[PDB]
Amino acid sequence: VQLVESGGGLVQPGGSLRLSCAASGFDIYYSYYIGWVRRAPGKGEELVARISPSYGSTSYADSVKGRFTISADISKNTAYLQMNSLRVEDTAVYYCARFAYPWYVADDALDYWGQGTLVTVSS
Amino acid sequence: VQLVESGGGLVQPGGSLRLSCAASGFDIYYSYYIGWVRRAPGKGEELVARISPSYGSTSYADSVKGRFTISADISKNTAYLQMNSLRVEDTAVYYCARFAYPWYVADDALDYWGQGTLVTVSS
Amino acid sequence: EKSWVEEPCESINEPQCPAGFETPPTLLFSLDGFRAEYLHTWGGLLPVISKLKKCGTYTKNMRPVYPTKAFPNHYSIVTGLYPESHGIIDNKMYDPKMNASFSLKSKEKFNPEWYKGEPIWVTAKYQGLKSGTFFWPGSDVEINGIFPDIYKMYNGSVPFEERILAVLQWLQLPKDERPHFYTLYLEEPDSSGHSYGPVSSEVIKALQRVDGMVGMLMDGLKELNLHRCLNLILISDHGMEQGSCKKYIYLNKYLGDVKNIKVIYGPAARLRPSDVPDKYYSFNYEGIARNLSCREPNQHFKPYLKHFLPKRLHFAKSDRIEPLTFYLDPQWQLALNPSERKYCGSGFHGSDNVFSNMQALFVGYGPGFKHGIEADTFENIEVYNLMCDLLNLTPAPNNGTHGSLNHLLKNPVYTPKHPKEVHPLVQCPFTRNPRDNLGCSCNPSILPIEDFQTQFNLTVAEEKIIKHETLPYGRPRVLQKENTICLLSQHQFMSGYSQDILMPLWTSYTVDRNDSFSTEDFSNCLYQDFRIPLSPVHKCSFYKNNTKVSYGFLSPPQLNKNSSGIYSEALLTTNIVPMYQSFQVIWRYFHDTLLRKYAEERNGVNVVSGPVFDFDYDGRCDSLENLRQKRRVIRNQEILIPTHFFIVLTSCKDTSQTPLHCENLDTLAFILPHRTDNSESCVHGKHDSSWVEELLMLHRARITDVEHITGLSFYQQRKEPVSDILKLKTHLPTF
Amino acid sequence: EKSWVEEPCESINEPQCPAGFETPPTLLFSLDGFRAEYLHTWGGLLPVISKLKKCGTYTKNMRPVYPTKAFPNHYSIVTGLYPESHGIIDNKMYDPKMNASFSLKSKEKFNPEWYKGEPIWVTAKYQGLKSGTFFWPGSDVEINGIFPDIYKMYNGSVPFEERILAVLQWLQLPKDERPHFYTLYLEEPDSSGHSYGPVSSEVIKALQRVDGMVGMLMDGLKELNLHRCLNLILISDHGMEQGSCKKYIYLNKYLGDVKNIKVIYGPAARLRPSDVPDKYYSFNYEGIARNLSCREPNQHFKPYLKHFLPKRLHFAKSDRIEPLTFYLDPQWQLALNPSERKYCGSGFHGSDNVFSNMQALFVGYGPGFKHGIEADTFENIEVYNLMCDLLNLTPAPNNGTHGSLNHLLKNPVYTPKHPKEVHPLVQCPFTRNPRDNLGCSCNPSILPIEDFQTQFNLTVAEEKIIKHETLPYGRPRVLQKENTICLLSQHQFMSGYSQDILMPLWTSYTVDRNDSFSTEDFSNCLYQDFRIPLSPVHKCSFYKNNTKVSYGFLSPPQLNKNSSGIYSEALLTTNIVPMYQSFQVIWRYFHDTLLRKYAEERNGVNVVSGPVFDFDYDGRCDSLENLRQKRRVIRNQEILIPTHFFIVLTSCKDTSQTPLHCENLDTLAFILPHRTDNSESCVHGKHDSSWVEELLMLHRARITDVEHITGLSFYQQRKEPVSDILKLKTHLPTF
Ligand SMILES: *[C@@H]1O[C@H](CO)[C@@H](O[C@@H]2O[C@H](CO)[C@@H](O)[C@H](O)[C@H]2NC(C)=O)[C@H](O)[C@H]1NC(C)=O
Ligand SMILES: *[C@@H]1O[C@H](CO)[C@@H](O[C@@H]2O[C@H](CO)[C@@H](O)[C@H](O)[C@H]2NC(C)=O)[C@H](O)[C@H]1NC(C)=O
Ligand SMILES: *[C@@H]1O[C@H](CO)[C@@H](O[C@@H]2O[C@H](CO)[C@@H](O)[C@H](O)[C@H]2NC(C)=O)[C@H](O)[C@H]1NC(C)=O
Ligand SMILES: *[C@@H]1O[C@H](CO)[C@@H](O[C@@H]2O[C@H](CO)[C@@H](O)[C@H](O)[C@H]2NC(C)=O)[C@H](O)[C@H]1NC(C)=O
Ligand SMILES: Nc1ncnc2c1ncn2[C@@H]1O[C@H](COP(=O)(O)O)[C@@H](O)[C@H]1O
Ligand SMILES: Nc1ncnc2c1ncn2[C@@H]1O[C@H](COP(=O)(O)O)[C@@H](O)[C@H]1O
Ligand SMILES: *[C@@H]1O[C@H](CO)[C@@H](O)[C@H](O)[C@H]1NC(C)=O
Ligand SMILES: *[C@@H]1O[C@H](CO)[C@@H](O)[C@H](O)[C@H]1NC(C)=O
Ligand SMILES: *[C@@H]1O[C@H](CO)[C@@H](O)[C@H](O)[C@H]1NC(C)=O
Ligand SMILES: *[C@@H]1O[C@H](CO)[C@@H](O)[C@H](O)[C@H]1NC(C)=O
Ligand SMILES: [Ca+2]
Ligand SMILES: [Ca+2]
Ligand SMILES: [Zn+2]
Ligand SMILES: [Zn+2]
Ligand SMILES: [Zn+2]
Ligand SMILES: [Zn+2]
Repeated sequence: VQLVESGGGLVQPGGSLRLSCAASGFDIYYSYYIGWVRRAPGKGEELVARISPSYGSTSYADSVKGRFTISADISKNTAYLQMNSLRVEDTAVYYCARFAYPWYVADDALDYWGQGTLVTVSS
Repeated sequence: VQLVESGGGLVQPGGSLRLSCAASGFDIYYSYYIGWVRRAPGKGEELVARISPSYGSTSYADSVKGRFTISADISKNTAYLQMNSLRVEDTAVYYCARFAYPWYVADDALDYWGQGTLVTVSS
Repeated sequence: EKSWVEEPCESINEPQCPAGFETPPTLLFSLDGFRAEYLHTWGGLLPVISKLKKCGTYTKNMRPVYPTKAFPNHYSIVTGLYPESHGIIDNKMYDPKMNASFSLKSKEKFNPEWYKGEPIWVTAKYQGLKSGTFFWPGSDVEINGIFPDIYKMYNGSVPFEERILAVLQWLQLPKDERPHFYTLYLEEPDSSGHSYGPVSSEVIKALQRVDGMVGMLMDGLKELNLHRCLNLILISDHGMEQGSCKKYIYLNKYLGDVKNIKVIYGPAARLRPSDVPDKYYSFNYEGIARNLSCREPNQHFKPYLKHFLPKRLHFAKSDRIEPLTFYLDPQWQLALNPSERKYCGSGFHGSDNVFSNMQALFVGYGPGFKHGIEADTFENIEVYNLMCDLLNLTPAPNNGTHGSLNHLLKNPVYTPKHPKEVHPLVQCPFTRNPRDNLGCSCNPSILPIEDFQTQFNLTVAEEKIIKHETLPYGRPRVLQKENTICLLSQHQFMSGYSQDILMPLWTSYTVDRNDSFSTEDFSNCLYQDFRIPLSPVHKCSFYKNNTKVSYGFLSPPQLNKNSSGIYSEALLTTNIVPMYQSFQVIWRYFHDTLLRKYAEERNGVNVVSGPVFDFDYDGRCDSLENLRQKRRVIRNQEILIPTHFFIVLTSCKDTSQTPLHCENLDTLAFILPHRTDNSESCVHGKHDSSWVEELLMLHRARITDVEHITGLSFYQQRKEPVSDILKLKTHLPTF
Repeated sequence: EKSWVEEPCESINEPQCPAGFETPPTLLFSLDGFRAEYLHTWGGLLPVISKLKKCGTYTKNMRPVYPTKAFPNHYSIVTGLYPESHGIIDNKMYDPKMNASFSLKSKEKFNPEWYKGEPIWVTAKYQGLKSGTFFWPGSDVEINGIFPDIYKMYNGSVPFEERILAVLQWLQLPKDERPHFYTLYLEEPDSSGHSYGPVSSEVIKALQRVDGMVGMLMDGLKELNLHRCLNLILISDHGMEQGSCKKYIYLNKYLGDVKNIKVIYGPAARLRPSDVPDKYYSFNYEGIARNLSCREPNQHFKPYLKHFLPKRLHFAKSDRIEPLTFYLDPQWQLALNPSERKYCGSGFHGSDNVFSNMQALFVGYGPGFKHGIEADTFENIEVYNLMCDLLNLTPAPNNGTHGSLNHLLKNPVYTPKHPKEVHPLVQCPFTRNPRDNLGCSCNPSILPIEDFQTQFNLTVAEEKIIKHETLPYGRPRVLQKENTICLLSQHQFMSGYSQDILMPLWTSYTVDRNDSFSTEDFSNCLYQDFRIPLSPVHKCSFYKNNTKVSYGFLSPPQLNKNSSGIYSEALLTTNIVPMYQSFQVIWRYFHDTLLRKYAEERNGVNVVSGPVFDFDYDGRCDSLENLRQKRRVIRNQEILIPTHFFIVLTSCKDTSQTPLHCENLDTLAFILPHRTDNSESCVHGKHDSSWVEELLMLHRARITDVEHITGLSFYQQRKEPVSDILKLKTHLPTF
C-alpha cells in the first residue's frame, strides 16, 4: 500500500496548481476520509482539506476557505486538490493522508502518509 | 481432525484381537509417533506400544513384550495392534494417541486422543 | 468470573430466567460479508465462534437471495419474502411511478413508500411484544405507521463496544418495558474484504477482532446470569469474491459510444433508457438484446429479458426491475465505459446466489436449539418462521414453508399437515363413436390397435398392479378450486387429462435399468382415443407442413417394457402437447440419451412430467379466466401453447434398491423454458452433446417451485412424517 | 538492548568486525518448504522477514531444479551443478552398477559413492578456510575424503533453539579455529504443509513461529555486535501444492494387473523393470510408452523417453534415471495401484519447476548486498558463484554463468568478458562450374536467376547496408576448435555454411511490420549455387518420392520485402536442411502464421535459426569425431539428420522502436525436437491451430542453453556491459 503525489512545482503569486494523489493497495471508496496535510517551517501539522469519498461532503480550514477545491475520482482511485490565488506563505510540503475508522478505539487517528511534494511561491 | 477405534469386543482368555485406529485431518506418515494407551480400573495411563510410521521402529512395554504386534498402513492412514493370548487383567479401555514433535519445548507431550474402545475378558 | 469460552460445554434442557421472561428473548447478531469459507478454513484461529458452532446448531452453507447484496438480504430475513415481493430489490433502483431513485447516500433511504411487506417487529407489536433494534436495515423507517420500541438512526461513527454495551444496558432494563427481540449489526469483515480482497492479512485481523467482540458479548451475557436463557442467532447476509481488473466487460465496444442509455454496473448489471419515465415502456429492449447475442466465442455474459431468467431466481414480478438484465460468469463484471464504474482490483459480491463463494453463515445457540448438530443447506427466507416459533407468534404470510425447518428445534410448536384436494377426480368413461380418419400415413411396422374396448378393459388386479408399478408414491393431487380432470390409465404410464384446456396436465411412468430404447421412426402417426370427444387440434392435418407449431409426446414411445419395438399405446391422441420446432431437439436428446443414462446409473428412475402455463411471470399458476384470453389463434383454430415444461425424477438414495421400494428418496427437478429459437445457448458449429446438458443444468429448481407453478402436490402417500417430506421438497439439487 | 526488529532501517557501507574477520563470514539459513506465495500474501503477519526484505536484496521468485525435492535442491545450491551431474537425482533412486538403492530412512544415505561434484566447504578447506555445518544434506558424508570442520549427524529430535544457540556459541569461538561459513536448517513449514495443506491455520502458526526463530537469531546477532558484519542468506528449496484424492492416475487400468514392473509414484513418476540389473537394459520400454499414448481424451499425463523430455529440464545424462518418465499436469499425481502409494488428501511437491506454486524464497542481507532492491527471477544453481564472491574464493567449474548475478553485490569481484573466436572465418569464393541439371520441374511463375556473378557482385556500400539491416547485433561467433565455416551473404538473409558437415549452421534475417507473406506453391524447385561444389544430396531426385526424408528452408521463401510474389534467392541450394514428413506441418504453420503474428504485434522481429546435433543427450554439442559415426545411410548416399531445431527471436522492449535501433532487448528462444511422428501431442480430430502453439509453448529455453547446445555466441557487438548481456541471456521466457 502506498500513496504518490504529483503536480508540484514553483509558481508566481496568483498562480494555480492542481495536486493529484494516487493510492494503491486499498480502495478510496471504502475509506473513512482522504485529506491533505501541509507543513511549513516554523509550523506543525495543519489540516487544509478533507473529503469523504462516498458521501462527497468536504471539510475545509478557515485559512483556505473559499480558495481550495477538493474532489475525488473513484474509477481511478485519485484525490484532486486545486488551489488558486496562492499567497506568499503558502509555500510548504504537502502529504496525502488517509484517516482510520472509529470502530476500534485502540487505533491511531491516521493510518498512512504519502511521500509529499514541495511547493514554493516567489516573485 | 479425529481418530476412530474399531475391533473391540468380548473374548475368552487366550483369544486374539486386532484393534484398528483410523485417523483423519492429518497424515500418519508425517507424525512423530503413533501409540496405544490402555486404562484399567485402579491404574493410570500406561503405554503399551508405539510405532514410528516412517522409520518403522517400534517400542513396547515390558508387560506386553512378546505378546503384541503393532503395524502401520500408510496408504490408508491406519494403525493396527494385534494382541494374542490375552490375560485376565488385560480388560481395559484403549486410546489411540499421536505424539508431538520436540521442536518447540512449550508443547504438550501428546496432542490428540481417540474415542477409545472397551475390551473385556471373562470365562 | 472466568471467560465464557473457557467453560466446558454443557446442555440447557430448561431455561431459568428472572420474572418477565416466560418466553426467552431472541438476539439477531449480524456480521456483514462473513462467508462460510472463512469458518471452513480459519476456524482454528477463531475460538469463540468455533465453540458456539460446537455447542449448538450449525449449517455448512446458507443460500442468499438474488441479487446478493445488503438490503435485499437484510430485509428478506425479517420479512420472509422475496425481493420481488417486499420491494427492496437492490441498493440502487428507480421507480417510475414515484419517478424517484433509491440510494444509500441520499435522503430517499428513509422514504416509507420504498418498503413493502411486514417486518417482524411489526408482528411483535401487533401481538403484544416489545423489541429493541440497533442498526438494522429498514428499522429506522415508519413502516405501516409503526416504529420499533427502541431504535437508532444509522451512523457509522459509533464504536462496536458502545453498541454492545447499549444492548446489554437494554437487557438490564426493568420488566415493565423490557424488549423481547434485539438485533445488532457490524460493518466487518465486509469493508476489509472490499479494500484488500477475500484472502489477505487484514481480513484475518478483522475476523479475529469480530470474534473478540462476540466473546465480549458472551462474557457480558454470562456475567448477568443470562448465558442459559437467551437465544442467539449468529447470521450473515452474503459472501465475498475477488475481482480482477482484466475481467471487465465494456458495452462501448459492441453498442458504440451511444449517450442515451444507462447501465447499472457490477455482477448484476442492468440496462435502462436515459429518458424516463416517458420512454421506460416505449423503448426497444429486444433490439439491444439481439445486438449483444454472443457476438464473440465463449463470451462471459448473457443478455436476458427479465421474464426469461431461470425460475429459481424469482426476479421478474416487480416493476422496479429493468426489462433487460445481464447474467455474468463467476469473477466477471460488466460496465459501459471505464469512466462509469468503481475500482477494478478489489473484492466484490452480487453474483448468482448458487456460487460457492456467495454462501453465508448461520449458527444457533440457546435453550430452543439442539446441541451438537449439523443441518443441510437452507435459504435465509425461512429464518422468519423459525423466529416466529421461538417467540410464540403467528407468522404473517411469506414465501417459506412452515415446518420445513422444524428439525432445528428441541420442542416444535407447529405441526405441518398435507393439503387436501378441492374436488374428487371426475371419470372419463368410454363412449361409442364413429371411426374417423385423421389423415396420417406412418410406418406400417407399427402395430395398430384392433379393439379399444377389449385391451383397455382390465380386472381390478390389473389396475392394482399398474398403480403399484407406475405410481409408487401416489397420484399427484390438484389444489386448484375450479378444474375438472380425469385420470387415464394405460399399461405403463398414467396420465391426468383436463377437460377445460384440452391437454394432459401430468404424465407419470417408471424406467428400469434393463429397459431398452428403440430407434425407429414414428412420425405423423396418430391413433384416436374414444374416451374423449375428438378435436380438430387432434389431427395430423393441423400439424402437417406447419412452420409455427408442432406436437410432442409426454410419455416417450421409444420405451417398450415387453418388446424391442415401440409402444403403440404411447401414440394415442390423449398424449399430445403443442411444441415449437426448436424445443424438439432438447426434448428428443433428453428422452433418448439422458433418461437412459440416469436409469443406468441410478438403477431405475420414476419420471413425472408436464406443461406449465405462466404468462404473468409471477411464479404462480394462472387462473382459468386469465388463461382464457391468452390462447392464440392459427389456421382458424384456437390453441394454448405452454410457457414452460416441468420434469421431475425420483429414485433411491442407495443404488441397491429399485424405486418401487425406496427407503430414502433422491429427487431431481427441472423447469425448462419453451422458446421459439435456441439463441439463449448460442448453438453455432457446436456438437449437440454439451449445450442441451448445460441448459438442463442451469434451469434446475425445487419441488416447491414446481408445486407453486403447477398447482399440484406430490408425495402424499409416504409413511414419513410431514416435516421430513417438507424438508425434502425444499432441497435444491447441487452438483 | 531492544529487539533488532524495532530498530529503524539503516545502511552498512563498511563492515566493522573484530580481529580475524577481514572477510566477513556467510550464513546459509534454510526454511524447508517455504514458498514465495507465503511472503506474497501473509507478509503482514511476518514482521522480521518483511523487515529483512525491506532492508536488503529480494526476489519475487527463485526457480528450483527438476525434480523439485529436498536433496537435489539442497545439494545443487552448494555444488552449483544440475542433478544429472552431481548424482543425487531424487530422494529415492537405484544404481545398477552399484546394484544398490538410496533412501532417506536407510543406512545407504551415508555412502560416499552416492555423492559427486564438489561442495563449497571442500573448496573452503582447499583454499584455507574453516566451516561449521549444522544439518545440511550431504554435510555428514566423507566427500572426497574430507569432512567439514564442525558437523552434526542428522537427528530430528533436536529443538530449534538448541541449533540456534549452538550456531551462536560457534560464532563466539576464538579466532584460532573460528569457522568462516555456517549453515542452519529447519523442518518447517514443510511438515505442516504435508499434514494440513498449503492453506490452513497450522501453516500460519508455523510461519509465525519460524519468523520468531529468525528474530531470535537476529537478536542474538545484535547482542554480539555482529549485526553489521555477517552476511545472511535466507533461502528455501521448493514450494507446496495441495493434492486431492480424486486426482490420481492408476496404471492398472491400462497396463492391467501385471506384476513384473515397479513405479516410483508422485508427480515425477517413473517406471522400472522388477528384475534388475539383468533386465535393466534388455527391457522393452517403447512398448509400454506406446501403450499409454493418449488412451483417453485430455488425459492428464504424458509418457516420455528420458531423451525426449524438454531440454530445459536437464534430466537425461545420468544412468540413475529410468529410461521412462511421466510428465504430469498440475495438481495431478500417478501410481500403479492404490496399495503402492502414500496418502492422497495432503500437500505434495515435486512437479515441474516452472509452475507458479513451486517457486522458492531468496532474501539477502549484510554489508555485501545492496539495500532496498528487487531483482528478477533466477535459478538457485547460481547462488554458489555468489557465495564464492562473498568469501573471495575461486569457484570450481559448475553450470552457472559467472557474472550473471553480479548486480546483487555492492562491490563486484569478478568482471566477465566475452569469449573469443578460435579461428577466423574462411571465405567461399565464386568458382566457374558447368550448369548441371537437377531434374526439378516447378511453377513457371518463379523468375529464374540469369547471371549468378552479376547479381551477387556488390559494391562495399551494399555489403555495409545489408550487414546493418540483417545483423543489427553482429554475426554469431563459433567457439568450436575444429570447424571451418564460410559466411554467405544474400539480399535479405545471411547464412553460415559449414564445409565439414555440408549444411548451414545459422541463418539470420529480419521481418518488418509491413512485410507481406505469399501463398503460392514453390515445391520441387531447386536452384544450384556456384559458390560451393555440387552434392548428390542437393538434387530433387534424392527427395523425389521418398517416404523417409525431405528438405526444408531455413529462410522462408514466402517472405518478399520488395514484391508480392516469392523470393527467388531463398530457393538456393545452400539453404536446405533435411527434415521429416511430420515436422513440416509445424515448420510451415510457424513460418506462415506465428512469424506474421509476432511481427505485427511486436513491430518487427529479428529471427535467427538453425539445426542442432546432440545424440548423447548430454546438453553439449557433439564433436566432429562423434558426429562422423552417427550419420545415416539411405539410397546409397550418406546424410546426417538433425536432432533438434533452434529458433530465437529478438525485438525492442517498447513497441515504438524497430529492432534496428533497440534501446533494450526482448528475446524469445525455442529448441524444438525433430521427431518422425506427432504422437507426443496426440493430434486426432483436432484443429491445427492449438497443438503447434502448445508444443512451441512447452519447449522454450534460454539463450545459454542454445549457446551450450550449438557452440555459438550471440549479441557480442552491443554497447551494454558484459554483465547486463549475461543477465539477459540467462532470462527464461515466462507467459
Ligand atoms: C454520529 O456519531 C458521532 C459519534 O457518536 C457523532 O459525533 C459526535 O457529535 C457530538 C455532537 O453532540 C460531539 O459532541 C462528539 O464529539 C462527536 N464525536 C466524534 C467522535 O466526533 C456524530 O454527530 C453522529 N452523526 C449524526 C449525523 O448524528
Ligand atoms: C410470496 O408471498 C407473497 C405474499 O404471500 C405472494 O404475494 C401475494 O400475491 C397475491 C397474488 O398475486 C397477492 O394477492 C398478494 O397481495 C401478494 N402479497 C404480497 C405481500 O405481496 C407471492 O406471490 C409469493 N411468491 C411466490 C413465488 O409464491
Ligand atoms: C537425537 O537427539 C535426542 C535428543 O538430543 C537423543 O535423545 C537423548 O538421548 C540421550 C542419551 O544420552 C538421553 O540422555 C536424553 O534424555 C535423550 N533425550 C530425549 C529428549 O529423549 C537421541 O539419542 C538422538 N539420537 C541419536 C541417534 O543420537
Ligand atoms: C555442467 O557442468 C559440468 C561440470 O563442468 C559438466 O560436466 C562435465 O562434462 C565434461 C564433458 O562431458 C566431462 O569431461 C566432465 O568430467 C564433467 N564434469 C563433471 C563434474 O561431471 C556438464 O556438462 C555441465 N552441464 C551442462 C548442461 O553444460
Ligand atoms: N441502515 C443501514 N444499515 C446497515 N448498513 C448500511 C445502512 N445504510 C447504509 N449502510 C452501508 O451500506 C453498506 C452495505 O455494504 P454491502 O453489504 O457491501 O452492500 C454497509 O456496509 C454500510 O456501510
Ligand atoms: N540430512 C538431512 N537433512 C535434512 N533433512 C533430512 C535429512 N535426512 C532426511 N531428512 C528428512 O527428509 C525430509 C525431506 O522433505 P521434503 O523436502 O518434503 O523432501 C526432511 O523434512 C527431513 O525430515
Ligand atoms: C421526473 O423526474 C425527472 C428527473 O428527476 C424530472 O426531470 C421530471 O420533471 C420528473 N417528472 C416527470 C413528469 O417526468
Ligand atoms: C448494434 O448496435 C450498433 C449501434 O446501434 C450497431 O452499430 C451494430 O451494428 C449493432 N449490431 C448488430 C446489428 O449486430
Ligand atoms: C543385486 O541386488 C539384488 C537385490 O538386492 C540381489 O538379489 C542380487 O543378488 C544382487 N547381485 C546381482 C549380481 O544381481
Ligand atoms: C497394453 O498392454 C496390455 C497388457 O500387456 C494389453 O492388454 C493392452 O492391449 C495394451 N494396449 C495396447 C496394445 O494398446
Ligand atoms: Ca400467474
Ligand atoms: Ca553431446
Ligand atoms: Zn452486507
Ligand atoms: Zn460488501
Ligand atoms: Zn525440502
Ligand atoms: Zn516437503
